Amino acid sequence: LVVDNGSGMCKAGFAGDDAPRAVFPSGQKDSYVGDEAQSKRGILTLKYPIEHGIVTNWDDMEKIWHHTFYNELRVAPEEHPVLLTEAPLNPKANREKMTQIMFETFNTPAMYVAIQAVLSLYASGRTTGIVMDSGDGVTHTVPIYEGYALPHAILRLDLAGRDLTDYLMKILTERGYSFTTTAEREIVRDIKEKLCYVALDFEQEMATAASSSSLEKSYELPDGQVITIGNERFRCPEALFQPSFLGMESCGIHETTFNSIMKCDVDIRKDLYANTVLSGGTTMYPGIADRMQKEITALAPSTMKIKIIAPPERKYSVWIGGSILASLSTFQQMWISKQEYDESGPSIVHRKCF
Amino acid sequence: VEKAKIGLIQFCLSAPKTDMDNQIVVSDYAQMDRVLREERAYILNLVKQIKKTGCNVLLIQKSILRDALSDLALHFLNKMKIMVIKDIEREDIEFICKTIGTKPVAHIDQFTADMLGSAELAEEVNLNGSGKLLKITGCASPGKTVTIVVRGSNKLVIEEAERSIHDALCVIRCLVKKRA
Amino acid sequence: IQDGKGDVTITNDGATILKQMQVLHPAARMLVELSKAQDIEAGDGTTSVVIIAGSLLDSC
Amino acid sequence: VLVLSQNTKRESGRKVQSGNINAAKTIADIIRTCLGPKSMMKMLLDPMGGIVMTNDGNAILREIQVQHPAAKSMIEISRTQDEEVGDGTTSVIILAGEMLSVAEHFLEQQMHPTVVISAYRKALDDMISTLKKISIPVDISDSDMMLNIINSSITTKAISRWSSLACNIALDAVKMVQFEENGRKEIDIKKYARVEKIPGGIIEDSCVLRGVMINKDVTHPRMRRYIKNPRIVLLDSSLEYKKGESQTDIEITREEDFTRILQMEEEYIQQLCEDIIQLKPDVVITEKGISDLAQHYLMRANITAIRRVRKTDNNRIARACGARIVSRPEELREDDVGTGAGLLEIKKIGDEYFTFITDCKDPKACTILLRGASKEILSEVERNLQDAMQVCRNVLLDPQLVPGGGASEMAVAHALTEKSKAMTGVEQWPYRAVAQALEVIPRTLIQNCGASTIRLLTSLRAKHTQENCETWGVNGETGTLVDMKELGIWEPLAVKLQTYKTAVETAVLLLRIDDIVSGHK
Amino acid sequence: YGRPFLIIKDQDRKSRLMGLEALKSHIMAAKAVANTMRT
Amino acid sequence: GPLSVFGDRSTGETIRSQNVMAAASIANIVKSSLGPVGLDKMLVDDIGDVTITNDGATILKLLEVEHPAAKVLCELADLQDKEVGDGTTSVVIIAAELLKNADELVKQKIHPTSVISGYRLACKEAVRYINENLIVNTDELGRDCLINAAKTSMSSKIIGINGDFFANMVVDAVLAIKYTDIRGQPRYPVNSVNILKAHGRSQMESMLISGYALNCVVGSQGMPKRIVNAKIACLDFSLQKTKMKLGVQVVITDPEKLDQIRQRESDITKERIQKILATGANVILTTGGIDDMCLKYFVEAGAMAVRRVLKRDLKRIAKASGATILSTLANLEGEETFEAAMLGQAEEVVQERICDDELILIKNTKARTSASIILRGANDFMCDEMERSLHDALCVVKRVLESKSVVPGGGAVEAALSIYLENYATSMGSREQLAIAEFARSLLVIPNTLAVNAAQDSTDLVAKLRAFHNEAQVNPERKNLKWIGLDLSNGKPRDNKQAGVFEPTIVKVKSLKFATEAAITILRIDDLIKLHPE
Repeated sequence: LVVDNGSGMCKAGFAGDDAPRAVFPSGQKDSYVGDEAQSKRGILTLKYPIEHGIVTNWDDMEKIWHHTFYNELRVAPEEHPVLLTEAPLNPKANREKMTQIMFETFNTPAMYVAIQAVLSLYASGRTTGIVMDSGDGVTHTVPIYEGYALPHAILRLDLAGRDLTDYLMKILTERGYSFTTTAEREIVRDIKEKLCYVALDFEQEMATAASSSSLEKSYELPDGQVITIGNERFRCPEALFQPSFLGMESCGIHETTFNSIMKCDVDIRKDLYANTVLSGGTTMYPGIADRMQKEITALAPSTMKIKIIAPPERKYSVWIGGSILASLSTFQQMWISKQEYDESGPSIVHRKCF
Repeated sequence: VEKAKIGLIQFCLSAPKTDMDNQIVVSDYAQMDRVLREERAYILNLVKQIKKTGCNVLLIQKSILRDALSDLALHFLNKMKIMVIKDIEREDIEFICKTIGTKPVAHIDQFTADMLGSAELAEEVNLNGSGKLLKITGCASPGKTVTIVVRGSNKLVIEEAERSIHDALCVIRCLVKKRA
Repeated sequence: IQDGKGDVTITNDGATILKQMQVLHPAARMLVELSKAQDIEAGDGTTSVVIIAGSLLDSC
Repeated sequence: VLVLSQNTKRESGRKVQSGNINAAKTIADIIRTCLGPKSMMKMLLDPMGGIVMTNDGNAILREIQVQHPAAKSMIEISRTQDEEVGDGTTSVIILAGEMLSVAEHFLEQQMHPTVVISAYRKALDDMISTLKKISIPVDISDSDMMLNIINSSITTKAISRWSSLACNIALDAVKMVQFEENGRKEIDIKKYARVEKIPGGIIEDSCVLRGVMINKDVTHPRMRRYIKNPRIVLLDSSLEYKKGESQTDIEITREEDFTRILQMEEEYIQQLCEDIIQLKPDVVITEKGISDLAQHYLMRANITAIRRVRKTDNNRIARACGARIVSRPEELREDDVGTGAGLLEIKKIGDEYFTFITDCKDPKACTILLRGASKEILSEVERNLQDAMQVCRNVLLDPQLVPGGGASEMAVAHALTEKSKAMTGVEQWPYRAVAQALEVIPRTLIQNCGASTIRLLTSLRAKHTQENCETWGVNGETGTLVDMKELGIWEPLAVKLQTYKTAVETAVLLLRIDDIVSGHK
Repeated sequence: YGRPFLIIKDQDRKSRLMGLEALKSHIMAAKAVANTMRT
Repeated sequence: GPLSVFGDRSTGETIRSQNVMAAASIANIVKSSLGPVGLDKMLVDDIGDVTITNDGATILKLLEVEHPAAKVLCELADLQDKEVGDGTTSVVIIAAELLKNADELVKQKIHPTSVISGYRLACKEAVRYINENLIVNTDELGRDCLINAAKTSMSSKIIGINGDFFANMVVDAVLAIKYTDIRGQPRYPVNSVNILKAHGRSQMESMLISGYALNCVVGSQGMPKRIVNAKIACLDFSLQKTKMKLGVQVVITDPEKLDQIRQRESDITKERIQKILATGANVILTTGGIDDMCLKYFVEAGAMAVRRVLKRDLKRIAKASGATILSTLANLEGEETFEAAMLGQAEEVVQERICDDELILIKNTKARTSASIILRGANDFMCDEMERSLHDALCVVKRVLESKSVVPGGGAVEAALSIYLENYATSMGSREQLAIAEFARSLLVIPNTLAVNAAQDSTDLVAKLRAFHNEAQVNPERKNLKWIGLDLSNGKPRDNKQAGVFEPTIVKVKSLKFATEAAITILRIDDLIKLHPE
């Protein structure tokens, strides 16, 4: 079972597969008998119970899980160890609650799950390096050393690409034709996914887009118009970096990353200095990498060096990490199985020791 | 439907909701009961207003952000044998109003029975498994716009015929422009 | 006229034909705009006007 | 100069048809020895990456992935036959392949598929007509003949040595899941006859329990483990304050609601458990969560609580204990408190505790105790059990029997050979052909041994002519001409009639292939 | 054709022009060379 | 100078021939798939989906065609299926050979305008002659001409051997949903007879149901599976845990109401359930989900309740049993009540098992009858083959019954029209007379394709049929010869009535109209510019 409840999707294949066989959209056999038609359409009706990186409902998840691999994946999990994903951060309460339902309705032999950041780091082929988890709705910092995520080192910041688009449309009223409707929100996001790059900085980009006006790109779109002088494009990333644009004046994300690295011992930061890979969710355009590189280089001592890593595609990265860990051939040493579930319940999960 | 008194409506039909933000707070079961009953009452009150206006066929424009149609409206109209057509374009209002005579109203109070466009026959046609349309015929109001249909074994033949007919209309527009 | 996209157009009206060629030479673009103007004015068989223009150019 | 996509590959002619027949062969050769009481075991590697040892057709083929999709087509028909009647899958496959071989001997001489298909239709018509003309009944009123049929079925299987044993282990399990509702529709649901397998133990330890056996345990030390007449109730509600589906965030303004809210939740649990305490229970099981307040309450009243159970197990227990599952503890009725279990049993079969619901009245859903030495062994025994229950069910819905081992099939070959000459027409040659193809059935049985097939074949062929001695087959362990009236081999007519129809029809349909294309969406 | 083939070796490596427009091509050069020497 | 086209222009007959080439390449590829002796073509999808198909449209639809005119012929075949549904293969062949004749003719240097006008006028004259000079009666038949039409449908199909049972089955199924549209003529709800299938035991093991069988099963074994008398309650309202409104939030400072609100979440549902269960409800059909609360209540009542019920099938069954569509219990005003005057009428409903699985089955919707067929086959692909075959047959028979007109076939119409039009075509005596002659000739392909698919001596039989029709026409003294066609059962010139081979006239008319339309469309195409791709 390489099922992985992603940000909004669940993808079911096997560890050895190159990809999951089925998707989770939240009439193949539906004209022969119709037995699974009702079950799958009912499961389809149920919604995604995960928001902002924390579980919010529990009955529906098991409701969906039952069907999703009892009617198309055709697998008995009693004869299988289990490997799912989870929301980026939760206290032990959700973990030990999910263990109860999993065992009491499936009684599967063993289990192990990990934070999505670890899966992404494995997919990129790293066991080290902090990744900027710029997820939807909210972003987080997860410095990974050797694979395990530090419970004392996770920082959470409320920035979102939705917020960037909203702030753009908060300064698109100053552009004349504002944009607020569903179609207008969609076209703002479309233009953002077309061009909101970073060259170096706000004022110097605006000068070269207004004094010489050589950064203009005419929008010949059925849903768009030539209303950008090169300002609004670059006006999306700026609030991504400088908080006071949005009106919530606080420290920069770079500050949060720098502190989350400095609080640890300097030596291990070297390894964190090594890769320092990134992740999407709110960032898709270049100019991010070198800009944040130099921006944190201002915060980084000249005696030490820093690296920036960003793969172009990270869509099944958690799935790749899961598939790799399923074949790591040492993760079974950390399986939590019936031998401990029926012995101690959820207490060992709580780490009664230390 | 034949000899129907056709009605066109352009304003919102959905549950009572202000243009500006709000939330109706319920503090016990009784308030919930009253909310349900009064929602039903308001909806049926509106539908009874339109029915009392002597309407026969309803027409609803297109909208976003709290649109203008409800299932309960369809149930009521079926209980009173009324057609409806939803989600129609904005600038086409002139065509429809001039053709049929029914005129747009954004409020029930200005909705009046005299403002019904009366067409002899409103029938739905089949294209032999290729969709169902609605042709409005025998309108009593003077329309100054006409429409014509084209069919063919493919899309390119009908494209060429459309361009040819358009250029013929241009021929005649120049002919009446000046006569030589 | 088969476009680079996944379409195709059987055509006889001159303005249309002139339009589908996405050429880069200015003279043909001038002819295209002339045909557009004629269709706006008159509308039919702009196949002729291009021939007349080219013939006058050859004569001159 | 091209016209279509370059990925097009179209081929046609007799060559591809012959390739299809050779594919039929290359399937038929894989299974040619697992037939009859004398069999030679076969092992397969599971496509998922596991191991499997079987000796029946589809179970072998269902775990086989192929190319040249005609092989997939025969895999499809194999699965259809298996889930259809549940026996003789190897028989159907080998018949189809060999009789396609025979038909190829007829196609190659300029002959058309259409006349062959007409001959096929007439042939199957005559087959079924004479089979009904030869099918004899049997009274379903004893252990003797039923166990004899079980013996004759699983003699081709590995558990033949424990046949009679298995017989009983089958028979009981059938009579105590058999249920009938609303004055009609007697039902034998194998799903309610849930199969369970336990590590260790001897082969003879296998038995069906007159009750329900489940893989659970009690949920508190205090709750006792011994009850002779269990007052069991079937709970379908989670034990916690209900959340429902409404929105949230009541507004707290004072200091006298917070602990008040906690207390009112506690009292809601109090009432919900009290309505259960009222009806004087013994044990309760639920499909959902349990609250510590509730377990404390039931502890005060000495009631037994059980955490989540599978829905299939839930339905089986509902059939067993005669209780009706309820999700409304606050709407509880005296109507459906479980009664009919012989003993509450909390033992440890192995090192994992199980609950054994022994019953005292006629149940409708069992759990089968199974003991062995490996998961492979128990899986093979499982497959044997499904064969047993399916054939027993078929006999339950068929009072007629036809001998196996190759007797009646030779007999019908002879009968249709005689019937062929009556008419006049070249179509008799393809028609009679299938009967010749039919003569494959005993060959493997002899070929499983290595005896002089020619004399046995000729002797049986002759014997089925005089005085219609149409009851003689081959004693597979001896490989010797015998009469089925004494050896004791009989199979349900459903399996072999299904074999007839399926093989003849797949022969009909595999002939229509002449043109093939590949490379498209 | 139903299937592609080639009658000419390297048939797609050699070009073929014909018709009166083909004459045009020669006549094209007929300007430049003459226009080369007219001076 | 060089054309600014920047693309690739081919001139002359080349592209013409290329269209021909296109019209060649696909045509014979599908040639082997129509007529009583058309053999199956196997198609393997790139994902390993091997398929059985014999009707032309299904054959072509999954081919990937990049040549334009070939695409045009592709949607031509698709439309030939979507309106007519028969001659599924013939039309592309007819058009292909028509293009062959036309392009050869223009290669002999004739003005395209003359031949195009010839195409139009010949289409018109051919349809006319079909209308007048082959009128026969179908009132001499009925309940048996439908059988023969089904036989002609299955001719190339997989069940052409067992038509005796199946044709009677399908004709009775047609009679079971026979409706009236304008109150004077019949009407048929196409795609309202669900044909649900199963990998059964054999073609002979499929059964027709005088009632209705869903793709649905009983929700739980707790409910009774055979209700004695059926008063049906159809619903569209979702029976899940009731949610009041998406725009309401609770604010409670008095906690006493709080718990009671938890009660409400059930009560409403529960309350309607009692109302639902007050009328002696037998079966409950809802599209919305059914949860443990309703499950327990219905078990306590013994009334069937099924969730995730579809919509169009629900409308069909409600109409069939006389039931009514319900989305709420509200009456002409705010009164939400359930009425016992509209409950669906049926004998009984059972969760019958067919092969190894169960399903809901309705028995004898009262005051009328209904049609649905359970297709049981040796596997899935051939059962889908019957699915398509019976759909096509129902299309043919509905065309027949809508316009009670039919003529015999097997080349009978082909040879008769060829003889007429060849012995005709003296009305112009001009450059178009040769056109009409080539029309009379070009219909020779249908007997040619049938003979090649049957290995018959084409020339002898075509000469015999042509001579009989010619002597009938030019000498109407023995006009009986006009009632003769070709049958491939034994290669015989026979009165195509004993075999029953009969096809609606509108079918030939419509196919001819689109064929000539596409032919003209292409014959007024002369040059192509291949613009540079993006």
